[PDB]
Amino acid sequence: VGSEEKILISNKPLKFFGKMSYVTPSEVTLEEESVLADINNFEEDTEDLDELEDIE
Amino acid sequence: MRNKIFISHATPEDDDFTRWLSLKLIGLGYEVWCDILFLDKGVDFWSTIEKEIRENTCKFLIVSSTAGNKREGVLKELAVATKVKKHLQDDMFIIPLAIDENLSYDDINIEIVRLNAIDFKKSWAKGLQDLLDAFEKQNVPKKPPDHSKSNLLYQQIFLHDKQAIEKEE
Amino acid sequence: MKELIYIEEPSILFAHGQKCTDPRDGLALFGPLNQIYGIKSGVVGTQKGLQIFKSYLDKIQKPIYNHNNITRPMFPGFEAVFGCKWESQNIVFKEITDEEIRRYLFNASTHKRTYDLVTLFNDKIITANKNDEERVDVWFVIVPEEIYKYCRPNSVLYNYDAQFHDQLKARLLEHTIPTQILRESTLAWRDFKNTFGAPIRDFSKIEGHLAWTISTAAYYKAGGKPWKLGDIRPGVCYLGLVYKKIEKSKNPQNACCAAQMFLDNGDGTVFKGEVGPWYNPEKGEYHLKPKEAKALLTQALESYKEQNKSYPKEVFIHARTRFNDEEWNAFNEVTPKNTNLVGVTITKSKPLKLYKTEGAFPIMRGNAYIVDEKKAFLWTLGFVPKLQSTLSMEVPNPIFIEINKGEAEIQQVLKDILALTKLNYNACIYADGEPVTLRFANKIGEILTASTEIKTPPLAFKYYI
Repeated sequence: VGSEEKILISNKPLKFFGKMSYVTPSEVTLEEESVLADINNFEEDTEDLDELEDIE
Repeated sequence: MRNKIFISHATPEDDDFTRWLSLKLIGLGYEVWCDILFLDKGVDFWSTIEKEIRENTCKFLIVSSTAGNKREGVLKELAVATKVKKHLQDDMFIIPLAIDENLSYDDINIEIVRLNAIDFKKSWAKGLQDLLDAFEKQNVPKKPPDHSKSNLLYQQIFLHDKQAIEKEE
Repeated sequence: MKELIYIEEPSILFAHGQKCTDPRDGLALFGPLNQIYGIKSGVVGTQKGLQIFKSYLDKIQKPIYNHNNITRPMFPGFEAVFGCKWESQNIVFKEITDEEIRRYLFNASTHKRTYDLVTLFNDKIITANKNDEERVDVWFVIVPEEIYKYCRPNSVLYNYDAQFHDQLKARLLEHTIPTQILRESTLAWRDFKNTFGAPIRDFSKIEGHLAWTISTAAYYKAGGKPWKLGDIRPGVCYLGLVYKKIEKSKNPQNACCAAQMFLDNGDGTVFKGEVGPWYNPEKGEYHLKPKEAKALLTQALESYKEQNKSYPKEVFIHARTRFNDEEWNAFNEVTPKNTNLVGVTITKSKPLKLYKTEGAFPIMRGNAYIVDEKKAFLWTLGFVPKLQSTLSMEVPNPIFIEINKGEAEIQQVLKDILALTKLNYNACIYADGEPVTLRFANKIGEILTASTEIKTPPLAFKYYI
């Protein structure tokens, strides 16, 4: 910002710690979140077909 | 005095239906015994089933599912239910429950063959209705309906690992 | 050093005065608060759509399962979950000839095709319910997939809207008929595949959610109330105010504002806010001139008086834009001295992505970040332990709330909008980011903007969702 004056931005972000929290299960719930991605896929869609056929 | 309703079913392929039926029974007034909400980890299993079957079980409910007719445990519970129904000399002790259409009527175990298995396949509301009216026409002692006990049980067991905890994160 | 305060997960009432947190499990365990005697389904479409709908309804009659009940619970059957009866008999069916579809296909511009098809469905429904003696509570429009695909607004071979269901509900609004449009591929995905040979509308694992949503929409449009809110104070009125703008060409959009109102239950009484030719689309700052502001406030107060007989003690206003001084001054003097008026703005464009140090888990839903007395954050999206999954996708993003005018507790409005986020009816999800007063806002604005020719829309909700 200046030939003599420089502005320092920290490279680590500001942290927030939470009083309440949750349990930590196994990795199956991330697979179920991928199934939730599929939920958002198969719920609704709009003008997907032409770009889908353009990708091959 | 015996008033408890025993439900015999396979696990874990019949968790949801047994849970729903037990919750509806316990909220409707009848006292229901099921291994989902009573038989938990760290305790002995078989002695409690035998004692409650031949001491305080008034009606026996066996699920004649596809996997509920070949497991050893359900067959053994059916055998002791047959023994206690022979001792009690009541043919209405065992009320079979059929929930799967893919299991034909001729492939069931034998104690379900003689008794007409209840209908729970295409729908559940009328099945519960005929189970209820058969119960009250068989004169099972009852308590007034209250879902508060059902609500307390549902908050007790089915919310043990699915709740937020008080830890620093 | 600031922390993130916690707001408890709000509760929804159920049958026999029972309190739960999940709508699906609470419905499966208890059911609706009020019972209806029975519904009668009506269908319009081809005979292929008729048999597809019949197959899907009898499948819904059976108890259908999913992968696991932890996230997506199983469907115990419509009768066992609602206490109402669904049957494949006494169903009124009206056929649409595919030859007429072929005749309408070869038109040049798809807009007139959309208009003629929409009007054909509309007057078919009007003729059907104006002659048939059999009452039809909900009409099921089974639109074909190729109609939804090849007759899109930008498909390549003014107040009327190019969207099918928008115009459908807009021109069906003037006769009080609860209708619900069903896409064919949604309930005919078994025989529907893509060009590669796969179902792009796949529900090989997730059809239980489809059954849940369809069943609860059918019960809600019938007339019965599935669930309501637990605690509502004696004299608090929510006013979710729409501030969605259309892009209506040289026609003066100005302010296409509408308003939702929750007072004692989940009942929404939407009264049509004015089109208001003042402040032409060059002036689109949503600054309500005093006469329309006091008219809308009088509408809300009269609805509250009709439904409650008592003057409300506090008015909650939900919107998404900033509020200027003169609009609130117009909002003030009409209100009595005893009541209180407060305005809340909800926005998404503010970025705040809270990440997690260890593991691969998102922010648990319910965290509240308070910046000042006025401004605050609420994490309505993310992980919820009752689901054992995240409702959000990738990283959740919160809704930046800010009270403009009036004195109120910030945690009070935080928990109140958290309770308001649970009342979604068209989709039986656990919760959504925007509150349902703002979730229904854009859709009901799209419904109302598709037909200027009406003057007194019904204030119910069955003819909208």
